[PDB]
Amino acid sequence: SMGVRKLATIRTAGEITPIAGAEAIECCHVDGWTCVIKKGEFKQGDRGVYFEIDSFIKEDNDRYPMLSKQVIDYEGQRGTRLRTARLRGQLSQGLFLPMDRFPELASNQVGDDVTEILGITKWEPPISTNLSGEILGEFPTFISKTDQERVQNLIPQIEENKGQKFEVTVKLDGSSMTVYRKDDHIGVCGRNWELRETATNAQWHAARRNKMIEGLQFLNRNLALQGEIIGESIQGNLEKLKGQDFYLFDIYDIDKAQYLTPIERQSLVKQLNDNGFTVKHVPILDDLELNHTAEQILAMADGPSLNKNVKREGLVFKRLDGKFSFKAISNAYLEKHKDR
Ligand SMILES: *P(=O)(O)OC[C@H]1O[C@@H](n2cnc3c(N)ncnc32)[C@H](O)[C@@H]1O
Repeated sequence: SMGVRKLATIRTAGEITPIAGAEAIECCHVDGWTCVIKKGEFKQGDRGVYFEIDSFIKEDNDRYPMLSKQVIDYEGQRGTRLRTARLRGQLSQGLFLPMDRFPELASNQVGDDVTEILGITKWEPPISTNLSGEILGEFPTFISKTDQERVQNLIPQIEENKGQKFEVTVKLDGSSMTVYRKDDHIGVCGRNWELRETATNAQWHAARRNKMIEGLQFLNRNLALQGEIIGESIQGNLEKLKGQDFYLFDIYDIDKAQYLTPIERQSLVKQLNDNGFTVKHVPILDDLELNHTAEQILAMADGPSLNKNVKREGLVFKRLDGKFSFKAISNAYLEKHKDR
């Protein structure tokens, strides 16, 4: 899992490759991403500011004239959402602009996060109805949130983890949910807040339904069960479920401030099942021994979801020690689902 989303960072041009039939543009590789650029705007090795997909860029026709026709209103401001595109057949994701367009970054170094100085914020799809409830309090500071870094941003890490084994799970398109025990308190959280129980709150309903609160009372340990709530009325319901349900993907050990490993998590899920508490888990694929490029990893992401008749969002890879994870989102999914 991870820190702040570095939406805009100083990165380096990698290989530049022609786009057949399109002499005014070319393909720039930037880490594990491919970005269409104007012909000659970069050469291999040049630095630039790379803005990832899901960046929302406030309207400014001087700095960002290439975005001018894509301006929308979003959370009260005018600007452009960057999203996946496919131009002269070339997949294109993000925006890469030369350093000389940013005189205020004259003193910066390759790798720097420039999101805040450039005023970039994150676009997200709208939240689903009964997933915001009354707030009890902050997302607990003693539990990690569930964000995962992208494979495209991890090129040296993927190389450094050659030979290491990963649990591979299907990435479900829902909302992150955490149900935890800390001493005398059991709480249910969404992605960012701890929620109050009401008749209408979806997370609480899913936690009562699968007896996972009872399961935590049984284990008698300070643990956060983290998973995806999916189903009807949640993010278009890709799985075509009836009703909603929680699918575990991680367990956080609150007292040790660490995740359980995949084998430790499997064992505890088995113990819960063995004692009548059936908490469902995200689909687990074959463990992978890593010996792969980012491209090769991305090529794995499309495939069957929980519902084997639909094409999945992607995959999450969790190293067997529980200390290194990342996501590989299916670019076919991003192409199909323009609201993603
Ligand atoms: P996505 O781009 O929303 O990034 C991380 C979130 O994915 C959710 N999630 C769904 N399925 C999984 C699996 N299999 N492993 C871990 N995380 C999963 C979480 O809500 C993350 O916050």
